[PDB]
Amino acid sequence: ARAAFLFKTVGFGGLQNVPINDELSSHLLRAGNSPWQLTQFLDWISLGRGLATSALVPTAGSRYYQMSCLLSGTLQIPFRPNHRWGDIRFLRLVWSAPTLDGLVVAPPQVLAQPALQAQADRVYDCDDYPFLARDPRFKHRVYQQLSAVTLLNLTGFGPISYVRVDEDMWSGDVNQLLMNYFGHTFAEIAYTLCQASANRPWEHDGTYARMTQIILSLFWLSYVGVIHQQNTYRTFYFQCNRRGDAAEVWILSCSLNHSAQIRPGNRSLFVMPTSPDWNMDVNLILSSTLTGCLCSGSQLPLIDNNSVPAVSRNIHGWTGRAGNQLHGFQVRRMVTEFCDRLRRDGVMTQAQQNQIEALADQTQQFKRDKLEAWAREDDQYNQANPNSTMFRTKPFTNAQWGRGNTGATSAAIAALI
Amino acid sequence: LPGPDAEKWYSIMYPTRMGTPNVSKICNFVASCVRNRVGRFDRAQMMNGAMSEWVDVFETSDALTVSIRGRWMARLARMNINPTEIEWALTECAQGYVTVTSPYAPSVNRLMPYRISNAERQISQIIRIMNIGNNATVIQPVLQDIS
Amino acid sequence: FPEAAVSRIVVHTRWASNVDFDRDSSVIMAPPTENNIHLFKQLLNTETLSVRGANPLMFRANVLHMLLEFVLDNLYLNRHTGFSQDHTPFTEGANLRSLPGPDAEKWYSIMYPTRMGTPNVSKICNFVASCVRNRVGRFDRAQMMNG
Amino acid sequence: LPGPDAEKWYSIMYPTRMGTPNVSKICNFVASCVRNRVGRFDRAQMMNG
Amino acid sequence: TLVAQISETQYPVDRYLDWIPSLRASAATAATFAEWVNTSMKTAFDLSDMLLEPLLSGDPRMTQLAIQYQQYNGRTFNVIPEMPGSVIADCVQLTAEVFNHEYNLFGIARGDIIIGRVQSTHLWSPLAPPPDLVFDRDTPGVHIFGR
Amino acid sequence: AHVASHGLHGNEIQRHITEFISSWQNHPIVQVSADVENKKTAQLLHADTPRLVTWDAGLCTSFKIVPIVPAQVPQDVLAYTFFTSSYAIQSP
Amino acid sequence: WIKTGELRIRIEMGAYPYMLHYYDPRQYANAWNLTSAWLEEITPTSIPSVPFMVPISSDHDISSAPAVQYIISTEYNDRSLFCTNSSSPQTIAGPDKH
Amino acid sequence: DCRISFGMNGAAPMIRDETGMMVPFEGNWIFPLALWQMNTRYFNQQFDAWIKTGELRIRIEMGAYPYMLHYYDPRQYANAWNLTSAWLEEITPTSIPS
Amino acid sequence: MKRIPRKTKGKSPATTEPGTSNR
Repeated sequence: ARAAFLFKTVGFGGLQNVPINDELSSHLLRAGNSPWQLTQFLDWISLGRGLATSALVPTAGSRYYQMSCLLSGTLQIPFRPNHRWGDIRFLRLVWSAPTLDGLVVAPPQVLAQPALQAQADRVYDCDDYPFLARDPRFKHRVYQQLSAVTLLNLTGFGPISYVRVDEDMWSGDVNQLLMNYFGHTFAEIAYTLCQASANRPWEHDGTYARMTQIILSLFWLSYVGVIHQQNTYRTFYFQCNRRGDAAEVWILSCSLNHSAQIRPGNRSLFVMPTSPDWNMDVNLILSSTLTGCLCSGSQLPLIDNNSVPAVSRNIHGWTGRAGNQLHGFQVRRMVTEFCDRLRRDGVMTQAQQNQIEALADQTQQFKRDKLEAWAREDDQYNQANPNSTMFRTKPFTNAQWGRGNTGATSAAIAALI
Repeated sequence: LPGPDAEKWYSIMYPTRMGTPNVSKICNFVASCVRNRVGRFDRAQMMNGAMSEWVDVFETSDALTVSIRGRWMARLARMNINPTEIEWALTECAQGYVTVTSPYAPSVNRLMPYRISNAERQISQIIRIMNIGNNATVIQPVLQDIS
Repeated sequence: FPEAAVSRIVVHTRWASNVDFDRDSSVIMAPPTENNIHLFKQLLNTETLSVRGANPLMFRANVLHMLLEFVLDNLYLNRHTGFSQDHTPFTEGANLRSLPGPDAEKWYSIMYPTRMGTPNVSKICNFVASCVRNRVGRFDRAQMMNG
Repeated sequence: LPGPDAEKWYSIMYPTRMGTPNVSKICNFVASCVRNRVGRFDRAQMMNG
Repeated sequence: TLVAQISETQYPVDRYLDWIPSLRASAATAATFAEWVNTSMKTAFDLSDMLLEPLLSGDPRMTQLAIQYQQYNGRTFNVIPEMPGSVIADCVQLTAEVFNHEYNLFGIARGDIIIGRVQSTHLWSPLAPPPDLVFDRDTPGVHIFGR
Repeated sequence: AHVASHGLHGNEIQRHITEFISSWQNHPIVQVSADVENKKTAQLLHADTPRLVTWDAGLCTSFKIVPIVPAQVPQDVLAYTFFTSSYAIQSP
Repeated sequence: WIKTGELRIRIEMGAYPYMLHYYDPRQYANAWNLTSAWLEEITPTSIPSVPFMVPISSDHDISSAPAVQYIISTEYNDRSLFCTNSSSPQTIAGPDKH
Repeated sequence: DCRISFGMNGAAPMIRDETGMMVPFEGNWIFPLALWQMNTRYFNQQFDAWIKTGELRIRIEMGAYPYMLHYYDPRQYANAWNLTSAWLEEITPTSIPS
Repeated sequence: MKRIPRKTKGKSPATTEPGTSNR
């Protein structure tokens, strides 16, 4: 039952200002002036042919990161001690009104004076800005994004997701209600749930909070290979079209007479892709968004300080002293872990595995060449115009392309049953 | 309920509504019930407009009938498909001469019951084969009309 | 407030007034979807070449005059009319002031936002939910009285 | 009471019913009375129907 | 108080609407302006006789009334009444001060506009544009023009 | 009315079962139940298809309580009263 | 040049009356007609209300479609906007005001 | 494998690349004539608007083709859209005009 | 309420888009 609302803005990638300029920020306001609407963070494609590119927004992760920046700067305006919302500008941007309804061009009087020297890795507590503190509805409406962002800002890697398993959640007709989700794709199930979170505040142990947790659970357990067509969780299991492909498509399917034995108790952990290729994996990135919403209303276990960079330690609602640790993983590698299990349980033939792996390899290469090249395009620009430096995608290091701890977390997840 | 005099049914849908005015076997009952369990109990988080996509409510009814419709629900829900699947199906059938695309927006309460097990289709087609029963009349058309 | 996709504020002196004498110096504006050019060309815009369209150099001149009428038309004393003790759950025990004439209760809905409960999940309700119950109706009264 | 407009008499049978809407000698009285003593006070244990 | 805001007078007053374009009223122009400021007040107070008429007989762009007479020896006596406050005057200014913020509510938009093609599918309001679609004098590669 | 077929909501007639449309030519094709009376330029769905989806807005009960032997007895309380209004007592 | 070319002009005005034209976001819309007529009717004396073409906010997912505009403001001016989709839970697309 | 995914809530619509990348209706594309022919209606409907007033430029691969000339007076405005609009619109999976 | 009859017997601003021209 969450009570502390704080978020962490993004840090500079070695730049001397938030990694975003005018050209970029302006182009982000897709669905309107509100930086809080969903379609500002995720696009909606009828999937399966995926991978959306843009001149300014190369990948889906590119957008997700960019929004994180836009909010990181702008938000520092009303969060100052004087809590003024439109007296100073940030890159020629200014808030529309107290309730932070929308963003717009700074008034001449404002453009006349210097901009706000926004800093990096800041941690703020909503309850400090009056207007947010007085209206729980408003606060809730916004936090959805704020948390979703900090879940991408705690570490220099990808978007953190939350995996939990507890038979006690299935209490009530919760079971019935899920079956209505059979047949839908993960993407669909997530997008809708995320969109509908801001409608109104909900209870931390309500049919919503629970289902969203169960879905996440189901997805991941399947993604890794623990659950499958012949080892279902109460007959539920996400089936992937063709694992490894450029754009994966998972569908919540049903399978009878192969229910697995789940151990009584409550278990949970945090996961996060570490390989740059997450910027091009819509599901992984949605799964986090969803997790974000979960946080907007429920207080999850703290993330162990030792798993995150200095700057983001001891953040009241998120990171704490001794808590659960983060589990990273390379996308490619996990693919095999996935296969191995399926094959071993007799659902996949050795031959099939070989095909999938071969594809997964082909994909990784493709996705990398791109990311790596766009990266240069950026450095090339930054040198060209040092007064408006930026990043169209969260910075990544060659090291990030390794296996580092995949097997480890693979087992860890499997150990939730 | 729908129609006129919706408030006419309240009296029957919620026993607890009538107070405990007199001393009667009926009231002795009402007096025995708990106040808090009546009306809407829990609702969906997702909604179109200001209306919820689904809701749970307390009201006169019978466990048996409810339980039945419960399974009927399930059964249908399991038969769900999503347009994206249709795209693959129709497209594959075409042997690659055309390509179908079925656009759609995000929704979870879009019921499209069409998926079944081969087993079921086999059982069904055995029934078809038995129907012929050596009566040319039954086949005559299929063959012709196809040619 | 209006239940609709888009709603805006508009200037309209004494749109809800009920007076004894009519200063007749109203400043009435129309919704932004229609043309209001007429409010800014009442003055020096005499020898114009176009019906529609005002003269920019006469703007301030016109605007000032307008503000003048905005004041003149509002030079009144606020008359004290009676009230009614209300027992609607949401404004329980408050003393709502009743306007004169028929259907005084028709205006309550507009005079006191807090009266409408928080029935549904709408931007309107999110507001009402935000307001405080206790500040509505009669707040303080004179000690002296006739009758 | 029996007949039509039984609620017409309530106003006269129970002073306390009218609230304390205004500032009048009448209300000063009503204000003075206790709420709980009105209507049925005690009844027989035996009953027909 | 008003006239001094459309012409060049040495009367000390806070100017809140100087951002609204206006020429420098000539006596003739100022006069006609006055006539409205005149009639509007009369019809507001139900006056049918004189009031200011006499002041509108030549350059009403005044500062203050005063009267005097001279003696044969050249000495003169000047009487300049100490003008007190003015509710009407202040109110006009008060509302004018508010206009400087709530200007939109009155059907007026502040600033400039930019004519130029912008084809896109985004949904931002043209009344609240995104920063990189607007440019100003102190922007690179701009060209400013004159008569 | 149309876009409803894509999920986008009212910002086609339910009679429609199949809405097809080609990209290289202007000639859409829609199927309707053969039991309809207006095959106006519509194609048909002959299959003897079963009605799976059905709705009930009423009460979900199949047992009803009935009176076998009526009766009317005197009561101390006759109705609920509010100011000048008075509502009658309705039992379950 | 303005219509199909690459000329963009900022007219310095100070203050000006405005008029709104709402349109359905999911359908083509080209404001040239209005902005033409505006320019056409400017005079050494007159200057009609500036016309703006704004999208109708919506409380639900909608398809998108091209929209050609020619006139935008240079600073916030939508202050008269009271509330969008007031009777719904939230605004999904278009200007969202609470 | 080219297909089109409609836009939503303001987002832009996008057509699929040949490598499986999905781009917006702008930039420099390459279409083999046949590809357009097999989708004339759908394409003309989806792209024409962006070609005319937008920022989309397509190179249709033909190899060889018959041509026809239209001369004009240089001192007077001349817009060739009406001419090319007809061309595009009259393309068929069986024919193309000069 | 709606009603689906049985088929059996029971127990009883320019808006002219640039590509819409028909050819």
